[PDB]
Amino acid sequence: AYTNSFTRGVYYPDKVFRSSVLHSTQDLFLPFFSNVTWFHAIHDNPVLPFNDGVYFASTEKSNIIRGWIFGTTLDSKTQSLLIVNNATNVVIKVCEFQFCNDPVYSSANNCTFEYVSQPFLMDLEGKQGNFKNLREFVFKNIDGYFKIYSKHTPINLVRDLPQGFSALEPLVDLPIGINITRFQTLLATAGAAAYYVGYLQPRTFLLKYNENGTITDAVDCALDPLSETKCTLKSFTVEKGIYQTSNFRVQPTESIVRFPNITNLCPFGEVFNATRFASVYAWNRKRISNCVADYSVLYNSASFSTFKCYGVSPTKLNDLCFTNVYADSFVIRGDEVRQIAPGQTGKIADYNYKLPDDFTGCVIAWNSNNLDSKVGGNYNYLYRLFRKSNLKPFERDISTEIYQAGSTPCNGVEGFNCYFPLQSYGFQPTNGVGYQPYRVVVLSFELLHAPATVCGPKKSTNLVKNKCVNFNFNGLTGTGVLTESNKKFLPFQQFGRDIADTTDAVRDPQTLEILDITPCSFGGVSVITPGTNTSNQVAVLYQDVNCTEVPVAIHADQLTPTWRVYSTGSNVFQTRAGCLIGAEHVNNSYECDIPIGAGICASYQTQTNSPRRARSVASQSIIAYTMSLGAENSVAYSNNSIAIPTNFTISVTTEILPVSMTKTSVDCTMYICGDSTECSNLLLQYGSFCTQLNRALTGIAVEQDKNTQEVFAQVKQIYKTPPIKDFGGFNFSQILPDPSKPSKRSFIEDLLFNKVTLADAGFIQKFNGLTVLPPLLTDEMIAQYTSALLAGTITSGWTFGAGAALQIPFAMQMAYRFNGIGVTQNVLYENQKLIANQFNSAIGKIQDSLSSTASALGKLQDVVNQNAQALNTLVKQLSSNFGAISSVLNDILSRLDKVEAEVQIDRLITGRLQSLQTYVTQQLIRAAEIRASANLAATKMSECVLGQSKRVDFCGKGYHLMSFPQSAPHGVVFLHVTYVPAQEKNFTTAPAICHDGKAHFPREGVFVSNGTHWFVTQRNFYEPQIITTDNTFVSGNCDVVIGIVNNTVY
Amino acid sequence: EVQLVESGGGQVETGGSLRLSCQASGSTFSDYVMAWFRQRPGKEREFVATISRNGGTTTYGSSVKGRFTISRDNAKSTVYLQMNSLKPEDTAVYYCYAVGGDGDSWGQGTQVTVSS
Repeated sequence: AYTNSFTRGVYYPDKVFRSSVLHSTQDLFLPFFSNVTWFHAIHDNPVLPFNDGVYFASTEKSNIIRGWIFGTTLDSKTQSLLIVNNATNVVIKVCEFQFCNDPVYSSANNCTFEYVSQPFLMDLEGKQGNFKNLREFVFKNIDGYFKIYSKHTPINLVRDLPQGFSALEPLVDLPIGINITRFQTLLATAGAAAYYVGYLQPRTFLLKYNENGTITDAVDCALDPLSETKCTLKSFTVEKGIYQTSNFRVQPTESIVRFPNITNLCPFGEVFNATRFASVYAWNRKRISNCVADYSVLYNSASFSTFKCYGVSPTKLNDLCFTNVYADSFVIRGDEVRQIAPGQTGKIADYNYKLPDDFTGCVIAWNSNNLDSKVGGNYNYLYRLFRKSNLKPFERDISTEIYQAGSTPCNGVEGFNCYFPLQSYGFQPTNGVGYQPYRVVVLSFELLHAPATVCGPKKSTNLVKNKCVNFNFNGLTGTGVLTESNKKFLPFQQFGRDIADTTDAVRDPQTLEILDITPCSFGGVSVITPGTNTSNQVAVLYQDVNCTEVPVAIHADQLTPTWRVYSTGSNVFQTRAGCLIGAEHVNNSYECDIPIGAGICASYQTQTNSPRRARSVASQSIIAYTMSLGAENSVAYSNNSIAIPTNFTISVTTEILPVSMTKTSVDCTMYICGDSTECSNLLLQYGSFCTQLNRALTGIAVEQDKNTQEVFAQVKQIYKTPPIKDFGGFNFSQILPDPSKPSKRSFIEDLLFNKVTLADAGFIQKFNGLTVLPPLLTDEMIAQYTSALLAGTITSGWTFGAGAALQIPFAMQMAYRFNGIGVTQNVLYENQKLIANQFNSAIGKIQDSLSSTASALGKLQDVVNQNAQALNTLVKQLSSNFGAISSVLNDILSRLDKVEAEVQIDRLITGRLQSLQTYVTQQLIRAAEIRASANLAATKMSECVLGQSKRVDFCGKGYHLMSFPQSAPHGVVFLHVTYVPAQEKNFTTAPAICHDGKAHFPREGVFVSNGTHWFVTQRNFYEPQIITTDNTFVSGNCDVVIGIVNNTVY
Repeated sequence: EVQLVESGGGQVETGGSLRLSCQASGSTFSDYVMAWFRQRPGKEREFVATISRNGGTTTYGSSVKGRFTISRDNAKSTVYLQMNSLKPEDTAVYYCYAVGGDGDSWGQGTQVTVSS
């Protein structure tokens, strides 16, 4: 049977007791969800190929398992390997034993290695605990380093390979140098224990960790796709998210409905088929109009007895648009075919037509003693041997050179007088090699001039129309499609680009020859994973694919058999962004979630159709419907009816904004030179960039100092919270700092500075050139500033950003905040206890979230991670050789002598220089946007907290009443009050009432009606009072408007 | 329309003379160099004579050369080869060979017979 290696394939490529930070490694890694071959019974275990990687894991009830034997032939013929367990000590033998079909010491031979260590462990992990044991092994050969891993992983589900995780660290090794291909299992069998076999791959893990130096995370690349969030996405505990995976991307889609069906013509045939060509002397010279041959059909034709090409391989057929082609036709001698080469040596090669010392695309020849040679012998051609003007290349000397000097004894007139260069050539159809007339031309090309768009006269989006071979062996290394094109033409031949080097194809007068580039098959990979945590079901998106075309590298299937990797699913769908191999496309249209594209999302509930349905969509698949924000909540036409609120609701959020880097300067020289005479002198010689960069870095340093200061010096002088915390019935209980607890952060803030993932990319971390100068305001100084913040916010008024803090209550502070938002302070003087209950209870439950909601603060953590990646990609770029023999400095200083050392170190520096300048420019972009963030943080604090701004969707949604600041390591949290009326109940009104012939309108109120009477109330609070002349005004007379009615005023 | 139609050739008894004409009917004749060629039955073809482009130089054969007489006429655009001084060694079909433009130029091939 075939069982996935769900979490099997992850291990330690080398010595790393890492902790909780993100790093990648590139070695021979077993694919995830890799199907494993079972061998439980004979029905013992057939021999298998090594495949440059194999996996094993034992699931035994009791101690049975013996060792194995490794080698090419597993026989005395070839150097082999042995693995034996003595239950006392393990040994490894590289020995050559006679191959026994069934095992253990058949014949000891050539035992070059010996080793003793503790035996590889076994049972009572299988029996004593009443569970059993899963003993994973990792077998690898890289540079002969026999990479042996193991541990125990007890499980109780022996049905198949279950979930659950364990690390993998090395055991022993040998410096073999063996070429390992095949292997056997030894044990001293219809029903033997169950195990696995998983074939590995040379891949690139990223490794994340716990705090105890143990593995926790890695992913797959072009297999599992579930646990292929990538081969690098840093976590088993991924969330529901679209994760681009690998560069074997896609094949095409459908398109809009225009269609070519137009072919044109042009008489090129004479250029090669004019059965009466010119003599080799008078090499005929034609260039022709828009008409070509499918030089693939010229390549694969046996009509040409000589298909010789100087410069272009004949397998580069489609993208050939060549600017100028000069056709030069001429007869040949039977033995001159080899002599056809640019810059050759001989009589004719430079004395009848010379191709110069440069490439000549293709020169095409074939014997034609049938169409030319006659029974009397074709009799009409010549050859000029060595008695002429030496023939500069591309010269048709049609001159009759009777003499060269007319007097010299060499040729002249003395001695030889009747000599003449025009020596004629003859032959016969049946003569043999040496004088066989091959039909020979010259095809010389030009370059560097072809701006156009009509190297595409083309159309017909398709799936594909022809066999798998050579659709488009261009878009170099090639792939594509072929079909027919549709346009008219003009005298140019052979060249154009669609736009600016988008070379497409060479058009037909007869053939098919289409690209508009027929695909490089396309770009897109968008594997869906909902997370290993709450799911184990997978699907894959293929952006911009015809789903009938088996998207990835059409039915590549050169990999392990996997329903997703081996694309054959009928559970598919076609979006705008291509096929959805693991889909169950539905039209339910819930809220959007993990997105696919153009309006396709996922993540339904666990009982959509079946009990087997899970929280992840459509167990064993993934359903991706059409996106919607939901449905309508239409609002209607009120002429004067007032759906007036009598109650209201509030909620509280989290607002998260970084306010600095992890303050970092970079001594540019020390970063680069590392206090080295070589680089110190070398950079003193080289430019002044580093000085400017260090200036910029000091600027950003004092910048985050200024950001911290501005976010935490909005008030000139500090205000401690009140001693007794009994604010007009409004409990807070969580945001005031600790009165005497260590670090004096708020209870919320204690829980934050601790709940922040105290690794926080682990970044307690200066290595080289680095530094972390700590900020101006110490963490406790930020805390004290938050104290000032709450002191002003709930203790002084609208005014602690307005200078000195006052000594004023919050009962009446909230009274004046009601008073100044447009609804009188009747609200709390009625309901101070009730609004206090709502407000403080909500604020309390919000901290329950901020305690449970890890990663909901993903922006400060995100920026910590971006600086982490900044320094990390920085150091890995420091680990970029960039033109030397290695990325190290000192070795290649000493490995090579003075000139080589200095030039290689020059390259090393210049490259790492450029990398640092790119880092600092990206860091300055980040620093400008995070300056914007710091100004925005100070601005939220100021506007929303220090007073109360009118800003909308800046601190909450809508009714802005006040606001609250918080703190963090390098960012800040924020929460601010959001007020919303509710309970709409309809009530009639009117812009005017007729009474005593005058028009009556209110000052602050509206003429509300309850069905038969009319009152004046406010428009977020329905308070019934009689309409009189003390709270209203009367003026003029009833104007022209809809709604004049009775019920006069008092 | 530059297709060379050869003419003038025909039966000639030994000791006579013949005028030879050849036309690229509807296109140029003048500055194409003329070079006739004799092909003997049972033997190999042999160089006879030719002309220059300018017309001023009637560059005849290597041996005794005054036998053959050549000229160009613009007014009718064909050769005027006044053959003379026969030997029985000229019974052959000849080639117009207007080497200008396309060198080995032909398309009919006119035959002159040097009869007895």
